[PDB]
Amino acid sequence: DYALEKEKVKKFLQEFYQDDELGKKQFKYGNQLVRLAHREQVALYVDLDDVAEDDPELVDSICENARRYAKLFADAVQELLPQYKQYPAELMRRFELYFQGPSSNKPRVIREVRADSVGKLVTVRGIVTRVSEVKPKMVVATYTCDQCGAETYQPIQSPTFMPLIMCPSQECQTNRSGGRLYLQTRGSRFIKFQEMKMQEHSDQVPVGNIPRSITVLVEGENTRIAQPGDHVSVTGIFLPILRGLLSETYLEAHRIVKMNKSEDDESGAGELTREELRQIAEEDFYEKLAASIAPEIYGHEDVKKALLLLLVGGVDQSPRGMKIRGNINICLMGDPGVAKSQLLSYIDRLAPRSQYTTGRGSSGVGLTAAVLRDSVSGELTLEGGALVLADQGVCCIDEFDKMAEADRTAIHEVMEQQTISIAKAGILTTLNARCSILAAANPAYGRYNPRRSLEQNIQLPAALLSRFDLLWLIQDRPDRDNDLRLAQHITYVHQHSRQPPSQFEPLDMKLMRRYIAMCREKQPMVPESLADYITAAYVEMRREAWASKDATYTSARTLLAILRLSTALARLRMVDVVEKEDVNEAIRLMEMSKDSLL
Amino acid sequence: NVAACKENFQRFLQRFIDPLAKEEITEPLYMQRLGEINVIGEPFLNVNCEHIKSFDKNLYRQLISYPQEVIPTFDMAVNEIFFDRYPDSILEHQIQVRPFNALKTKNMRNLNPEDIDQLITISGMVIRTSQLIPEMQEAFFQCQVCAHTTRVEMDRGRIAEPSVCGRCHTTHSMALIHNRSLFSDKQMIKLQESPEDMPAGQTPHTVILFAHNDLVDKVQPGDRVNVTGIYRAVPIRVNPRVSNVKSVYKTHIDVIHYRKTDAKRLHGLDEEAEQKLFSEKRVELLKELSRKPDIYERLASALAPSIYEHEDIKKGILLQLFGGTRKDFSHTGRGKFRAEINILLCGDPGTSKSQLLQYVYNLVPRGQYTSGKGSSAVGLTAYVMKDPETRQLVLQTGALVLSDNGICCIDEFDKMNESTRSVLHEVMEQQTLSIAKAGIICQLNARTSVLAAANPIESQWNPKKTTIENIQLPHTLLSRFDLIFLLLDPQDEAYDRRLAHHLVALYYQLDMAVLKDYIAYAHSTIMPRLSEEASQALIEAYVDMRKIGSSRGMVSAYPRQLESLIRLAEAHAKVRLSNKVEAIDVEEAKRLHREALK
Ligand SMILES: [Zn+2]
Ligand SMILES: [Zn+2]
Repeated sequence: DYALEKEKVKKFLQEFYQDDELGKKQFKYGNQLVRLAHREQVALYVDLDDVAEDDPELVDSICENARRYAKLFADAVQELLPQYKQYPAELMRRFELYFQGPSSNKPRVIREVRADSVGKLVTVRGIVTRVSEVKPKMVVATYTCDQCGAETYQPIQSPTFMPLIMCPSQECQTNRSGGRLYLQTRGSRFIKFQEMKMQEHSDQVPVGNIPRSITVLVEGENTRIAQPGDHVSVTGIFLPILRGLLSETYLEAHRIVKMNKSEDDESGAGELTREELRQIAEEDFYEKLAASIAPEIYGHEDVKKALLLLLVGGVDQSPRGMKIRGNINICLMGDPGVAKSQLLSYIDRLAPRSQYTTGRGSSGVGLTAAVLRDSVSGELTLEGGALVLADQGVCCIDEFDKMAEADRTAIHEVMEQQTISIAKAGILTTLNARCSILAAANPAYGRYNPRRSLEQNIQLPAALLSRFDLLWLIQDRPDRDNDLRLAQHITYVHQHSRQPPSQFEPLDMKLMRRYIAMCREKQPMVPESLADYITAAYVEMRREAWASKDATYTSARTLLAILRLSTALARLRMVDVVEKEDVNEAIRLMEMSKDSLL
Repeated sequence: NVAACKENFQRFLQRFIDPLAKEEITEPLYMQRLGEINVIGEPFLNVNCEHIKSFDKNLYRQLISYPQEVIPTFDMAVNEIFFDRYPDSILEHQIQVRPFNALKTKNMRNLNPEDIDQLITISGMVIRTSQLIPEMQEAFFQCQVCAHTTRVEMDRGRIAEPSVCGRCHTTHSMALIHNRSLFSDKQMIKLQESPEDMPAGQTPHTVILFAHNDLVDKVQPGDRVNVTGIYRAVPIRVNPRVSNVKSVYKTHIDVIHYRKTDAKRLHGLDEEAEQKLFSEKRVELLKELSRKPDIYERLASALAPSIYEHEDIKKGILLQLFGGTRKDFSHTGRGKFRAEINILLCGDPGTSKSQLLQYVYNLVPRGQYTSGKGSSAVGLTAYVMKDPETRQLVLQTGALVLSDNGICCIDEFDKMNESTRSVLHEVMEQQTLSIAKAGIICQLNARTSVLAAANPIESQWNPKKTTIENIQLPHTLLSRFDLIFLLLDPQDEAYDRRLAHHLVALYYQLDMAVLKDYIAYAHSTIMPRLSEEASQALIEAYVDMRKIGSSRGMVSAYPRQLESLIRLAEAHAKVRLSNKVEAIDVEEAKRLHREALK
């Protein structure tokens, strides 16, 4: 029976201690109930590990039913609220209660949840898809009899409901045997609501099987948490749909947690301590990170110095209404087997918002944005591509010389103005795609050769070559010595499954992903006294590439490299003004990128 | 609630003073507005529901919370303060009141169900409209026995049948006569949130607005508005038969006020009646600025104050914003005559072409921006789509027709296969388009003006070949242009230094409303007619062009150029408001046509 459970839950809600509050033993739910009584809060995430601390039996009979109990709890709190501080007892609820999963249960997959767990508290993991938009869902419909001057209500449970035409008040009927009553959207009560689908990770699927979906009815306070195309973990009851004996089922979410980082959304917990400010304040903080990027890869001391600037990014201006981008694009032309598709796979995992794409397996409308029809409605809708889903992050395109030539000019727009302007036959708009691109490619026919000059063993039209601030050029130079050290590195790796002890142990990925997010928001400036130095450098470049027989196409878009490739450095050193020592680092980079040919 | 508010509103309407300026203290602000309403037609009063926030705070709570039970009071309380001008002018309809807000209030993603049925302001970009839809107000019934015609009103929002003939009493004989009742109008419009003010890596939404009786056709697709109106939500039924309505409602917006303040653009051609609405203090300014010996070079040099010198291209792009006269050739049976100027920009990379297009497209209203490979033959002019609902082929408009008054920037002009390039031959010379497809045989027309940008073949201007070989365009397409700007720019050690010195400056840190109004004026009240002294310099200016362009092999001259000179000459006269074409207005627009290909 349940009448005695409504007391065994009130006990727990009024008695529970907790020490980690940083103070003494306070009441985790004692403060919560007051806040809820003062209408400063809406949801009450009753954890289940805390009930499983003094009563591991109640937890057994919650995850067994979890549908009655989620109502006993919302009655217990309904009674306790007045004791701290209309007709139906649900129109005046103005709060909701959600179960936060018990720690002993294990997160299933979508394929595992079978019929033997209908009506129980489950936990699934997946990728979001097709999240809807918030719409008001009714809970308590309020009607009025305009004739007899009254008010009536009715509560809703199903996804449908039939209204009333009675005015069942026996007085109004008895006096006159006549009268209709109107619906009304003022006295009623709505609640936010949105439905979203989940799919399995295509990784955890049998070798060639089709992924299965599930439906999630987010509502109340969990709305607007999850974005489409996202890794998420959901906790909620698993029920069948109302209205022969077969049944279609949906997951009724009680708790939604983002697990992008492979552990749990810890982006908001990006707090740097003083013991880490120790490191960040060291003389060569810029040089530790550079060595701690993909440590499994020997050599390439300079490429890792630029792949960090790409992750930090310069600053972006707006004078007299003339936007200048503040991202950096980088290409990695080089011989086969130099670990480029390793560097890219690493820079994919070290970025909050990232995307991975292959040139030969992606079409030009699938990068930017595509207009697609719905055979259920005949209506054309937009669907973002790769560069849209990677808005404030990094996109990675390896096998970049093999992408079809009509599917490659769809990037010229995203690399300069950083919008996507669609004018197909359903839509006319400009999406925002502020992504910074990183691509890899093989030079001419697999291998660089010294007969033909540049620009003919690269094969990029100048209009696209100039979009890249740094077209880095590596080689597979077979220097006997350079090969011996490379081999003695890789064999160590295959022995110990680790890299050989370096001068400074690499920082964890979790920690760098925070060191950088703290290092983005500085916005340094430029000092006037430097405009004479910078200038001369640029001028000198326009001389060399004009008085040479190999050099690439340099243009007035190169100056903004020097400028935006130095506000990155000055952003690492945590300065708030660019100094003459970073301009020379930038200038060295733009020179150490084509020396691999001399 | 009703009487208590008109008394509090009349006070506001009478005693209000602001620390502001209008139409370039006259205490009776809204009484002056109400006087203007009397001296002319247009019985609408645009009240700012923030002024009512200074004067009061207990109606500003009841206007944005019960707007449909207040705005009738705000009409009545204005009708009575119209007592001053009651006897003078007696219009018929009624006086109106329209609250609004200078600045937006919400987005399209943060509309929550605590905001149902209360004043709300958003902003977007109208996508598409619909045709009018009637909507009943007063029914009109009639009996089949007594043939007596009662006229019941719709009060609450539904129509009730009487069921008793006031004469014969047959207890149901009152049919509804449709075309004797009273209807009003209703239009359905779709917004689309702007690219600014949307989250990271997401796709635009839409929102449905419903216009009403008088706002029914006050907006066009392609406009940026600040709609203000109530926010409602109405149920839907799962069957069009049963009364089983769903539980997830569906929302729209009953618009109340538009606002198209596009100060980031110039003046669209809906404001030609509004040109007579210029302060006579301003026409003095314009006529006096138009007298300085160089107002040409003083306005031109104020276009895009971020490009470096490029002195001639800004001249051309300034004359393009005026265009030749609009002569009326219907009598001579010739047809019509193009009056807008098409400009082509060819030149080696890095020379800042795409920046000029990106600047113009953001200046002119009613424009588009297209690219090379991401635009097809039919997407630019007109396609035929299988309409989803009615399953019938219907016509639509491309990009060169949606502009129609403005500029159609076509970047990457070279990289369009010769099929989709031969389509511009019609729309850019005759200002027409003749379509003959499955069921559609029609003839559109437009007043667009291309502004194209291309690269030389080989993307490098090699001076070994002839000018008609670096461009590699045919002659039947090069002649439809009339200003082919060859940005021949090498590595001039002085130019590069000056440009770099200019560009760096953008990192430290004439008006518009002069130009933005000078242009509207010079469009509204100017029509340069040729002379006999000007016409006698136009004949030789074409007899020499032939001998010149014949030999060199650069670009031949066909009689069409002799019309372009006209187009250019007249367009120069409009700059200085000269209303008559004289000699110098031909020498200028001849030197411009000659000193662009060198
Ligand atoms: Zn009643
Ligand atoms: Zn009758």
